[PDB]
Amino acid sequence: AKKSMIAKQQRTPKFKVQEYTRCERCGRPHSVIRKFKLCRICFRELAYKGQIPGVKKASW
Amino acid sequence: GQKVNPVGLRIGVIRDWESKWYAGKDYADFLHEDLKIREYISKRLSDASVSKVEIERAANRVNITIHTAKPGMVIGKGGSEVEALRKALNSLTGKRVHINILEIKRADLDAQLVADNIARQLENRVSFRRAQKQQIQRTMRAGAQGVKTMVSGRLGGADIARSEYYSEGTVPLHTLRADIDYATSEADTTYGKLGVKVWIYRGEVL
Amino acid sequence: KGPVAKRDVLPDPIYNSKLVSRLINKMMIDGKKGKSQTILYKSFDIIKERTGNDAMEVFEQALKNIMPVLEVKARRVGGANYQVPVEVRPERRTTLGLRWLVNYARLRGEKTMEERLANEILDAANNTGAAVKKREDTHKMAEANKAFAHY
RNA sequence: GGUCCGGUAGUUCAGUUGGUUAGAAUGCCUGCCUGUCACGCAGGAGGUCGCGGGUUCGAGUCCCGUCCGGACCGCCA
RNA sequence: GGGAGUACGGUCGCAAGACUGAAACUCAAAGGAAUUGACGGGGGCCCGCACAAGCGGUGGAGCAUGUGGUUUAAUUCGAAGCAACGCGAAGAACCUUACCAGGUCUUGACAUCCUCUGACAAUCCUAGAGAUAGGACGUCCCCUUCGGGGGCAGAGUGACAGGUGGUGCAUGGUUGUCGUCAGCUCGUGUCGUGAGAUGUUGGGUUAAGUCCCGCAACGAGCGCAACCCUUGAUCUUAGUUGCCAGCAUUCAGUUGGGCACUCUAAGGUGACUGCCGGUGACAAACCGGAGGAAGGUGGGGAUGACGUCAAAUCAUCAUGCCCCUUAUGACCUGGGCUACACACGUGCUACAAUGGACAGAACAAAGGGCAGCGAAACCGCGAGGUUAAGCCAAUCCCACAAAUCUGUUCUCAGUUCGGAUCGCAGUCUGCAACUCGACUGCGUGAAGCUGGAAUCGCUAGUAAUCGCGGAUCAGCAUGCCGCG
RNA sequence: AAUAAAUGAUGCAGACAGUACUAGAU
Repeated sequence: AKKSMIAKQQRTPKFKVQEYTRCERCGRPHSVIRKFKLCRICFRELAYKGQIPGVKKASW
Repeated sequence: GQKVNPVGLRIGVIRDWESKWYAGKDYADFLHEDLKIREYISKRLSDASVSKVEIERAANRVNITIHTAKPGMVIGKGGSEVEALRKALNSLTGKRVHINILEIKRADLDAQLVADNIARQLENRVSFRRAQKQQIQRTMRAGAQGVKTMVSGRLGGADIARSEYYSEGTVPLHTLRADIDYATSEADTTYGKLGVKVWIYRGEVL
Repeated sequence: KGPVAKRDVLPDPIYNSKLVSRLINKMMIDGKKGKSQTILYKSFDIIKERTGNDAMEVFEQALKNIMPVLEVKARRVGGANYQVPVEVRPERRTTLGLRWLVNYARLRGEKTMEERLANEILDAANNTGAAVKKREDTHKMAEANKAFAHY
C-alpha cells in the first residue's frame, strides 16, 4: 500500500491540521526532511550524485 | 558496510557541481522539478545512451547540458529531435528550457555508459565473463589508468548469489584527487535482478 | 610505555603551599574549585582562631602524621592471594595522606565541612585521629606481611 | 488380632518433653556471570502441623476416639 | 575396516592366561605422507582503559523510554551477545495509522489503455461519522482555412491496478562486526611430478607488509602515511551590517571620523626529522638540543584493504517465484499503537549542609527567521494574551545564559531535602490535549537517608557538571545533533 | 685499601548440533 498512501498524502485534507509530510519521491514517513523534501536515502544518493549544489561532505 | 562512491566525495576537490545555481524559497521545488526532468530524459533517451545531464538555472530560463557520446542519435536531423526534446520539457515544467548537447569522446571510458552496455549485454544472455573482459579491454585500449567492474546477483545460479571482480591497472579509491568516474546499472533477468557497479580511474590532477 | 609528567598551581595567599594547592584541587566536586577554596580558607581561619598558631605548621604536622610509609599490595601467586609490603614514594605518600584526610573529614559528620576539616586537621596534628586509624591499620598490615619484604 | 513408635513446607529431618513462637537442606522462582549450558554467587516465596472431640484465655505441644506407615508377639498340647 | 585376535575346536599351564584361529553381519571407506588454514590451559615477543591506581555511575527508589512475559476491538511489523533493546521511528489527539470494531466501494485510492457527451470547479438544504449519495443554485474550456486536437468530469467494456501478503537460505542497492586492525593479492622466473612455497621468509625499525639491510628472485595492485577539511601562529588583499584607541560628541558604538586592532573571507607562507649531538651498520630507524604556534602522522574529522558472520533490510525503492483479488485491494468515524500482579537494558530526578529558600552582580559559544522570527509598551504571581517596531538578516530579533561570586536565613529532621502520585483553578497550540502533550499557581506530599552478587564510561581541556540553539513540529524531547 | 645479584614450583576451568551450505570451460 504505497501508491495508495501517496494518493492519500496528495488528497485535500478536511483541515489543514490533518496534513502530513512526505518526501515526494518515495513513500517513507518517519523523518522526511523539510529543507529538501527528499527521503533520507534518496537525498543521500542524490547529493552523492553531484546534485543539491549546496550540500557537500562535512568535516570538523 | 563497504566502500563509498567517489562521486559524493570528490566534490569541491576537483569535480564541479552537476547543478550550478543559487535558489531561495524554492530550493526543494526546483530540485524536484530537475529530478523529474532527469527521470523523463533518461527514460526517453535510454536507447540514445546518454551518460549525464547537467542543468543551470538562469532566472526563469533553464540551460541543460547533455553528454550523449553520439550526436546523430540525440540530435539526428536537428529539428525533429530538438522539438521532441524541448517542447516536452517546456510543457511538463511550465517555463522556458534550453538544451545543449555535448559529445563524449572515447565513449568507452565513462562509467555510466560502460555499465549501461554491460547491462545490455547481460540482458542479451551474454556470458558474464566474455562481456566483462571485452568491456575491460575496450576501456583499456580507449585509455584509462584503471578500470574496476563488479557484478553481483544470480549469474546463473538459484541458491547462491556471489560477486565477481575483474580489474586491471591502478584504482586508488583512497586517493582523493583521482577524478574516478563512478556509475551503477541494473539488469532485470528472468532469474532475478542483477546489479552492475563500475568506477573507472581516468587520471589524477596535480 | 612509561610514566607521564604533570604540574599544578602553587600560589595561594592564605597559607601558601604546593600541598595546600593540591588539597584545594582535591575535595572539589562538580568542577566547583571556588567552593573548595572557600572551604579551605575558612577552615584554616577557624584553626588559626581556636589555636594560637599558624595553620601551616599544623597542616604540615598532620601530613607528617598521616603519611603512610609502607603500603601493602596484593599479589596472587597461586591459590593463596598473598600481599607484599611496598615502600611508598613521597608523591604517593602525600596523595594518600590527602585522600585519607578528605575522606575521613567528610565521613566524620558535623554541621559544616569547614568545621569537619578543622577538627580533622586537629585530630591529625594530635596522632589520635580517623586518618591515623587508617595509617595504623596499613602499618599493621605491612608488619604482618613483612615475610615478603622482597620477592 | 494384641502391645509400642510417628503422620509438620513438594521431598528428607528439626520444633513437641517446657502449653502463649514453626526451623535446616533439598526443591521452585527472580537476579548476576557465561555465546549457550552446567558449576558458581545474592535474594524471594512456600508448611497450619493426618482426621474429630475434651481441660483451658490459649493445644503442632496436654487426654482421648479414628484412618494410615512401621517395631515386636499372635504360644503349650 | 569393524566384527576379532572374539566364538567353536585342539595343545600347554596349579591358576591367571598362552598358542592355533574363523564365520554370520555391517560400511564404502579405514589408513600413510606432506601443503594451506584454524585452534591450544606450549614457548618468545608487542599493545587496546585491557589489567594495576583512581573520578564518577548502573544494579536500591520515583519518572521517562524500549524490549520479552501476561492481558486486549488492535495492542501493526522488523531487529535479538559482542554486532537487538533512547534501534527503524529527527516528536501516535484525527491526519502519520500499518492494526482493530463499525458504516461502506468494487477498471476500483493510484497510471496507461478503448467508444463517446461536454469543462471541471464553486455556493447551498437532508442523511450523515463520513465515506458517499438525494440533490438545487451553476459550469465561462480553448486551438486552427469546420475534420480534429490539447485536459478534466462523467457513462459502458474488458486488458489492468492494488498488495505494509510470504521468501534478505534467490537478489540489486544500502549498512554493522573483525577493523583504522594490517594485512590480502597479481605478471614473469625458480623449486617441488602434488596440493603448494619462493616475492610476503631472516635482521633492525615504525601507529603500519612504513622504511632499510641481506635476499632465489625481479616488478606491480588493493591497503597504510601522503595530498582533502577544521583548529593552533604569521605577511599581504578589505574595512560594513565588525572594532572605538588615538579625536571630538553620546544615557547607550548611538554620530562625524580611522582601518590603528580583535574580527571576519581571500591569496600565500609555515613544521616538512628542517638543523646539531648521540645511538644505531655509515643506512632505515630512535633519544636529546635551538628556533618556533607547531618535533618526530601537532589534535580532530572524511577516507573502513581481501573476506567472515547463508549478519540486518522483500518496509525506502526495484525485485524472480508463490498467493488473494466484489479483496491479503480501497474510502471514512471511533478505537489501539500509550493496558501491567511483572522482569530487564538506556536516560533524568532524589535522598541534603560542597546543603534549602530570598536580595545584588558578571561572562558566553554556536544556530534560526517570511503566513516566518518577532524588539518595545500594556495586562496577568504565573505559564502566557493584546497593540506592534525591526528583519529576507555581521544591521533587527530569537536572546536579560545558568552554574559562579558577595550577602540574608534555616539547621542535621524523612527535615524550609526531593518533588513523583494527587484535587482544584489556568496558559501555548489546534475542529477537539477526556484513551491523549507540555507548562503555571494553589494544598499536601510519600518512595527515598546512598542502594546484592555483578557491572559500565573516563588518561586533558578528558572525567564530572551548568546552561544555550536546531532538526521531527499547528502543539509535543530526561532521547538526537552540535556549542560554550 | 677494595668490593661483589640475588631468590624463585602456582590451584581451578566439565559439555555444545541431529538434519544445513557456493557451479566451470579453449
